[PDB]
Formats: sequence, C-alpha cells, structure tokens
Amino acid sequence: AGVTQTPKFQVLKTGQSMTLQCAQDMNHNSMYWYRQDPGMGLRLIYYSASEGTTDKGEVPNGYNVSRLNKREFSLRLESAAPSQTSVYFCASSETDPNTGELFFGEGSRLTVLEDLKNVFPPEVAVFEPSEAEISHTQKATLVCLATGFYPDHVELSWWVNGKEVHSGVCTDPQPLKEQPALNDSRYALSSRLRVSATFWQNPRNHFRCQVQFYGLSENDEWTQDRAKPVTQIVSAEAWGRA
Amino acid sequence: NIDQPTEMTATEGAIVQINCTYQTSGFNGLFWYQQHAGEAPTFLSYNVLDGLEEKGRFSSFLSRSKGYSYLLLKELQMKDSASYLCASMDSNYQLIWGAGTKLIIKPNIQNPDPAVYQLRDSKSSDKSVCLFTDFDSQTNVSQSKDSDVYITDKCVLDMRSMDFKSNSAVAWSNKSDFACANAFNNSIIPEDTFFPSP
Amino acid sequence: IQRPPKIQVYSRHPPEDGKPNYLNCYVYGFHPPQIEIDLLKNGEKIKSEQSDLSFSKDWSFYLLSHAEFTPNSKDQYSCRVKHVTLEQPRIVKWDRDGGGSGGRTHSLRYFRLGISEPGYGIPEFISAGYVDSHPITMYNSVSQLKEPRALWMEENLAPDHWERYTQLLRGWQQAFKVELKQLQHHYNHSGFHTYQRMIGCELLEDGSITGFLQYAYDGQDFLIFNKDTLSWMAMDNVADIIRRVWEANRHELQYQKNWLEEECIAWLKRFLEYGKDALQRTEPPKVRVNHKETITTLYCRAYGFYPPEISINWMKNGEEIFQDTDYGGILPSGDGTYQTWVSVELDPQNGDIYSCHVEHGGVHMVLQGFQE
Repeated sequence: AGVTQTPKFQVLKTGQSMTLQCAQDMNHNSMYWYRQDPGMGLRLIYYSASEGTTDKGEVPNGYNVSRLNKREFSLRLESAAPSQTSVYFCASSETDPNTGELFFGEGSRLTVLEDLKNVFPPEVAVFEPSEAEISHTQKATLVCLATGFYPDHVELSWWVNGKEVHSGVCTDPQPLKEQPALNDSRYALSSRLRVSATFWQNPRNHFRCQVQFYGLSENDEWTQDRAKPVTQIVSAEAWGRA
Repeated sequence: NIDQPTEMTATEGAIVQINCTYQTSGFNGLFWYQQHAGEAPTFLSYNVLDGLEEKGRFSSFLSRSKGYSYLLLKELQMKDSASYLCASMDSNYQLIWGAGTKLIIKPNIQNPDPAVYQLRDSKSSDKSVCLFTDFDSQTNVSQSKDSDVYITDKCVLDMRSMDFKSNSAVAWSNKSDFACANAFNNSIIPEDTFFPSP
Repeated sequence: IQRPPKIQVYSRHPPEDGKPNYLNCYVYGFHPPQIEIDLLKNGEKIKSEQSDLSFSKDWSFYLLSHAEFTPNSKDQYSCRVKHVTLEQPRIVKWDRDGGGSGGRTHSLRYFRLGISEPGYGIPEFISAGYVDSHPITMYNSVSQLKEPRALWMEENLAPDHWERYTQLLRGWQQAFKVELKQLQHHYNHSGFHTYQRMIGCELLEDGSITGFLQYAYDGQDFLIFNKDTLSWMAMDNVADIIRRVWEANRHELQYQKNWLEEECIAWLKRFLEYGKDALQRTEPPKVRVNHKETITTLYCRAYGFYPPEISINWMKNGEEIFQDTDYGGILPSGDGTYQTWVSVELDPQNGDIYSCHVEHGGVHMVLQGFQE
C-alpha cells in the first residue's frame, strides 16, 4: 500500500508543461501536494478534502491541480519556471483535520533550467585500497568519485560480484559543487566501500561503483551536436589484488 | 511562526533533545516527522494535551502554556541521522511546518586508529585521492584552503550496514602539488595519528 | 424512533385588528425531519415563509412557518401539519387567546444531520452552528457553501474563513455519508434512516465551562463522549462496535478533549464579542390577560422579551396554581424576541383573586386578571 508518486526525477526547460502523478491505495479522503525547499518547512501548494473538491494552499501561484478519482490527485504546472525547482511531495491523510499519520509520496525531484546545454552525466572512477591501510588495519577502503554531473539527480551504489552490497558503504548525503563561486557549477559525489583485507586480496572478487543518472527522456528534444545526456548508469570497476 | 534548531550533532549511543517552539492562533496539535536524506518524511508522534508521549526509544513532550515541545532520542543509532520536522495545527485546521533539525550521528569508535592513506591512481581517472579514516568523534577535519582541492567528510552510513561502521574523509585533485602529507593539514588532530612524510 | 410534532399558532405582536401582524406556526420536537406545514385562511392555503431546519439537544427538529401579514379582520386562521406520526393532518386554529411545559449561561453548538441514500428529497447532509440558540453558520449537501446565518458573523469574518470551512464541511459531509452506510450495515437494515451529531461547549455565568460530543441514530442517543475519562458511552450493542474502534485511536480522543476544553471555549467568547449588541441586550416582556367562556379558562401572554429565560405562572390569593394549568413553553417571536403563555381552568367560587405572575429581569411582574 501507500502513496504512489511519479516521476521521481524531472529536468525541464523553462516554459514546458509537466504533470506529477499521485495515487493513494489506502482509501483515504484528503490529499495534499507539498513543495520542500532548503531552509524552509514544507509548504502546501494545493489540497483536497475529498473527491470533487480542491482548494489553493499557501503557494498556489504557478500551479494547478485535479482530483480524478478518490485514489488520484495530480499536480500540474503548465509553464515551468526556474523558481519551481524543488522536491515535490504528494501526501495523503484519511481525513482532515488530522494529518498524522500523514503519508507522503516517495518524492519528486524537479529541476528547471533555461537551457539543457549544461546537462551532463557523471564521470565515475574508483580507486583501489591503500597498501598501507591493509597491513596496518587489516581492512581495505575503496573510494568512488562521481564528478562533473548536473543537475543533481544521481543514485550511487556499490556492487560486488554482480550483487549489490550495503554494509561497509558510506556515501555523501548530498553532492557538493565543483565551482561554488559559479552558478554554472556542476556537482561531485564521493562514496566509500570498506571490506576485509582478505576479501580484497582475492582477485576473484569484482568491485563496481554505480551511479544512476536521470537525464532527458527518449522523446526529449536535443539540438546539440554533442551526445544526448539521457538517463544512464555510469560505472567504474576494480579487481581484487594480492 | 514555528522554530527549531537547524543542525545538531551527537555520537552514536547517546541521548539528544530537539526543541520546538511555536506561536499560532489556536492549537489543534503538534506533530513530529522523521525524514531521512532524499526520502519521504514519516510520522513519529502527535501531541495535543500537555504531557509526555513515549514510543520506544523516542519520546515527545508538549507544553501548551509555553508553546513548547521537545523530541527526545535515547540510545542513538546510526539510522537516527535524519532531519526531524516539527509542525502544529492552527485554530483552523491548517498545518504549519518548521524547517527541520538535521541530526548528524557520529559513530561510536572505541578503538581509534586515525591515519591518512594514499589510494593508488585509478587509471580510469586523472585525479588522485587521499583517505583519512579511523578517527574518533573528537577529531575535526575541515575543508581545504585550495580551490582546486576537494575534501568531503560527513558521509552517511547505508541504512542496512552490519559491519565496518567507520568515520572517513576524502580529498582529491588534479594538481601535481597535491600530496597525502599536506592534504589534511590544519585539521584538529589527536596524538599518534599518522600522516605520510614524503 | 419517531416523535409526533408539537404545534402552536400565535401572532408576533398583539393583534390590533387594524394593524398587520405576523402569523406564526411553530412546530417542534418532531422526528423524522419530513414535515408539511401550511397556514390556512378560512380553510384556504396561504403563501408563507419557512425557517431553515433547526436542531435541539434531544435530537428533534423545529421550524417557524410565518405569514407575510395578518390584519385579522373578522376572519379565521389555522395551521395544517402532516407528519409520519399522524394519520389525518393535525389542524390548529388561531384563537384570540396546547402542549408545552418544558420551562443565564452562554454556549456554542454544532449540529450534523445525515440522511441515508438516496436523498429522499431532503439534503443528505446539513450542518448548522448555534450560539446561545442563535443561528450562525449553515451548510448543506445541495449548495456546498459556508453561509453565515447572522449579520454580525459575516461582518467580522473574512472570506478566507468561510472558504476554509466550506472545504472542511465537504470533507466531513463525505465522512458522514460513509459512517451512515456503515451503521445501516451494522444494524442490518436499509432504507430511510437518519444520522445526527452534536458538538459544543458552554460558558457558565460564574466562569465555569463544559463541553460535549454526541451522536444519534434514528433520533435516539447512539454514542456519547466523556472528555474527562477519554471514553465513549454506548447504549446499544451495535453502537458498542464503533465505540471499540473509536477508543482504539488515542490521538483522536485526546484531540476532542483539547478542542472542547480549550479551542471551543475560545470560539465562543470570540463570537460573543462579535454579537455583543444582540446577545447582551434585555427587553422586558409585555403581559396580556384574557378570558374565554366554556367552566371558563384564563390566559396570560407575555410578548417581546429577551433573553428567553422567563418564568410565568397563575396565582390564586395569591399563591401559585399547579392544578388545571398549561404552559406554552418559550416560543420564537420572529423579531429575535420571544413570547410564552399560561392558562388556568377556573372553578371560580366567590371573591377569589386570579393574577398573572411573571419574572424576567426579576423584576417580578404581577397583573391582576380577574375577581368575583
């Protein structure tokens, strides 16, 4: 069950129309649309008490909404603007007032650019563990770097022998900017995977860093001579060493 | 208006208290949500009447007279690192959201062995990286005074991690002047921590 | 349950026979809400105005049906009432002179009336607020709008307030519809049935306060909330089912307690200050005594008084008479004022003094009606 929300990532050139899908499997009545930004508590753009009625929230400007079924509440922005870049949460509660337990969608990550000319997938590279670390601590730390990507839509993960591993993985909460002074800056993301020295020293073990990038879709317009920065999984690998 | 601490740092296994003050027309309740990074918030507690609401390791206190509430986290685990949102209802049933308190949980390391190691060049990349790891919570690693050098601490553990919970900071760059000896310089550091000389 | 209507026909002001007045037909304490109320002139039907359906604490309904004017020159007026509790329509003629006997705090109340599907011609959902028994807000399932019922309500409340509650009520309306279906399924029956909710608080003269939340099904008490013990009372095995569900949610109960104790009382004081002019005024009653042959009965009327708190009784030499007496109860005048009355059947004997005792401001008023 739960509140289902799509898409989870979108890039849009200013002026483009887009609609976010939200469905609730919990047979609730009230549904909300929230916009979450850095340094601010959640703001309500629109909501509906029940099916057949909706009303503007705190910041309705630049947005519309509709209730299709008691299940579905869709958020629509006809003309995209850079100011509309945010993470959009679709929430659902059984009845108004009482929101809690309030149920939120997975979240929808929206970035609105004047030009897509800056959209780039990450450059991924892994670095093998230090020889000094292994003998000293009997442990081995692999490091992954996802550099020069934009906008920030990425999911980094670690794979060992074709299977995804979690334990030993530490990744940066959010990517930083390579040129903080510039508003044109791209982002960098680093992660660490630490395994036992015995595990690393086996050449039969295969380590791979994977970054998931969300770019333009297959139907998106690309007029540039350079390659289309579509959605792609970029990886970098390393082999165990003895 | 509703206010809560922007950032809070605490070590694993400890106790922490996040205060939330609110001034609204009426009061229909006060909610606490937990929101992990890049994820949807989740309901934690709801308080209306004055008193304490305890759920497991978590407890939420409310004072209607003072317009005050605190979320009390005991026996902090790593998964507790998140943003904690505070919100209350007006006289009308509208909901007011405070910009949350980001809680940073540092792992509890009983056997600190801080050192700076040099990772071998990737050959798939043109940059070199230095690793600073196995330092206690009392150790502070700051950023670089060099614009061509990037350092990242504050990494977050994966939510399922059974093993190898450890603090680490990474530094990298293209420049030839970059070395693992000067990479972490001017970081607040304990005795016995290892840097490579040449 | 089904409760027959109580009917009283009277005039807004004392008839001058040359002066147009308002003819009133007051029908109260009836249930279900289905009602047919017509004013008659010499048997003919007259065009008359009817008030919004109003709700009492006992779950019954009442309406004020009034006529544009009644000069009352040598004519005969009456009132026809058809209800599911009546075979033949009950007719009550207006006389120059039954039921009643019901008999200074401030309170706020909110009522809900559900009607099981289909509509049955009546709005499926209705919600109306009252302060000191003065209509303030009105919502229904037909026109889904807020709509203040008082002038001083609409004046002191911005449009964003009504906009916010017009949305809430739509939500509550739907939830009410669902609970109504669920109940009929639990009671294992279908067809016409009603669902009522009453919430509110009152501020006593000394500064004491109380609050209540109650539910009724088919006119009978169903669920009754106790905000002190945080528990629901159920008088029925079926009502017990909802009790166990509602009590399972602790945050909801706690929420109710806070609203009744803190939030509601605040709303009440706010509204009182708004209508301070209308609510805090007091207009003294005008007493009138009359007699009708056939052995003879005496009538005492008290007109145009506010507030409704009033006590009126007949006296004999000079003590109060409990024998062969009738009480009209407090009746809406239509001006925002009220009027009542009391009657006595007389075995007159000799030299006895009969006089009407009325206490309003208290301020005891006595009018000597009759003596041998």
